[PDB]
Amino acid sequence: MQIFVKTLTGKTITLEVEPSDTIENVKAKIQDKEGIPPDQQRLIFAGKQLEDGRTLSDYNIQKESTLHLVLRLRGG
Amino acid sequence: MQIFVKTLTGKTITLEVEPSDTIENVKAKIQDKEGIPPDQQRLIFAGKQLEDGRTLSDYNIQKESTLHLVLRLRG
Repeated sequence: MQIFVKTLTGKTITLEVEPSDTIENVKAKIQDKEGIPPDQQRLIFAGKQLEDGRTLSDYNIQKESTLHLVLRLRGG
Repeated sequence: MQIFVKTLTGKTITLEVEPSDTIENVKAKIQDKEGIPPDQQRLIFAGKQLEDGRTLSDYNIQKESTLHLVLRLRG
């Protein structure tokens, strides 16, 4: 399925994912696409920062959903 | 000064803050108003997660700015 991953600064990308993908797996796809290290990524859905070892299905993330990506880097 | 705190798929509130307030101080004000424990709050500006020991002025957060709030639950 496709999801959208959007920053709060208005940048949107699409990703191909499966319900059984972990949030960590999604971070790995974002790193492949955009170069951002997983430790610098925080993914958000339903107002909550998502736990890395849980899956998209665990969070009831549906096709065409938007996840938000927040960056985390010391001094930024 | 007044700032807004918006939770991503939830509510918007106002807060009264000072430029010298630390992010930890702002979390405390959100707890006073909303009951959310500070350790579970993550505040966001310019697309990134803010750090507890830095102040609003450190990020050039000014009057009528918006901070986004997301929740990081206990384990």
